[PDB]
Amino acid sequence: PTYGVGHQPYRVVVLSFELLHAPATVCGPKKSTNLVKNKCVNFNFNGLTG
Amino acid sequence: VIRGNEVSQIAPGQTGNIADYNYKLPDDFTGCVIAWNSNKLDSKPSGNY
Amino acid sequence: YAWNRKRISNCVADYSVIYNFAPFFAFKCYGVSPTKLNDLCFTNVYADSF
Repeated sequence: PTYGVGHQPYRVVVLSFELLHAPATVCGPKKSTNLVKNKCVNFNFNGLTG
Repeated sequence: VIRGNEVSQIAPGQTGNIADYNYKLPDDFTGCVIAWNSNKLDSKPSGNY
Repeated sequence: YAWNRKRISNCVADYSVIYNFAPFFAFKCYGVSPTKLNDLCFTNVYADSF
């Protein structure tokens, strides 16, 4: 840092996100909801909303 | 870690000696990049070994 | 207001070395890009500076 403007290095923590096609094993902080069928119900099956 | 003088070497598809022999991103990348300055990494006036 | 324009001709056009001839932070390139700049071949270059 005696010389500056970009002279210091940059820490790079690139994350790679793979689309599912498989068991998920990490999703997010939403917990659960009781299952119900034969009704017009909003979906959050494994991430995609419907 | 990189030199930090340019950070635009970690992106899907450009060429440079920082990221042509070390790291290469594919053209279908679906991730995130985070970068920041490093200050307290080392501290000596003559530089490390 | 008195910016100097200098003519450059008949020399090796190396643009991968101006990265570490100057402590800057990337390019504001319009029309071209610095990654494949050394693969080109054109007439003249002028380096105005102020």
